[PDB]
Amino acid sequence: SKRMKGFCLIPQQSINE
Amino acid sequence: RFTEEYQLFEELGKGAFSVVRRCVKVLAGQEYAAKIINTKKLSARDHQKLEREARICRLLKHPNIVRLHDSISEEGHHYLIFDLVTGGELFEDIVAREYYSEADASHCIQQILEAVLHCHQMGVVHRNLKPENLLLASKLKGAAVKLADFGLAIEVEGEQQAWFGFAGTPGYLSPEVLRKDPYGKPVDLWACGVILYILLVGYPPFWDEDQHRLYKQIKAGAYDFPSPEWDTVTPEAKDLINKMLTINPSKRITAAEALKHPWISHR
Repeated sequence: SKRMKGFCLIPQQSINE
Repeated sequence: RFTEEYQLFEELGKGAFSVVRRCVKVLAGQEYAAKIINTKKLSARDHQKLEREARICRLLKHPNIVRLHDSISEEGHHYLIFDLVTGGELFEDIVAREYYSEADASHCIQQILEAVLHCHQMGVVHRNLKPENLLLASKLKGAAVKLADFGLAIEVEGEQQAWFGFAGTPGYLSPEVLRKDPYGKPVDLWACGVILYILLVGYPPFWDEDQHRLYKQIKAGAYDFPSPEWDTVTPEAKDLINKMLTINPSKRITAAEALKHPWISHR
């Protein structure tokens, strides 16, 4: 799972800030 | 005056040189989300980008697309009157639940696909689909999802491809955009593959803190379905992710085809 592997889902801005 | 017809209440959200506040259309008594943009902070070019986004929003009338009801220009301020959608972004809810059940992910992606299909039939390509700008009606399981933020959308002539520029969000970018090839509608279905992968396990298929290496991953379609979390995911979920994350844009599944896929149609 995401949590057990310490994976993160982090929001990203578009290229065009 | 804007304030003649609409009363402003609380801030709902905050952007660069923009706020979103709940508003009521006085005569109607109807509630809306008012995106208030400070046009004093925008050049002519960026004013015109805003008027283009509004015009594309006006083209699109669909239960899974945030409806723009009005567009008003005043001294220093532009007001975009949208549907009031208070469930917050898909992104936040995936982080809160960690991942979605196949039943909840399937109902979610089916609505996204109807919305994308409608965009594609109208000759509009979003270019920037992601959980960050998909809005939920509520925090309840099975809640209706709507596409938002047509600020990077383009118009295509039929199935004709062209180079429409380098734009979108790094982790969701299509291989054809990263190659600088002429592109069209299929870039949205690549983004749908990324969104579907995130929905089922709560992390993205492509990532490296080095953007060059992130881009090499995408261009090479280097993702997998690691154990143990993907072991209990159906082969049909994986098959639909695979047909969306197809590097060749002509072989990649379309919105219309995705809606016929057994994982969508045979619940």
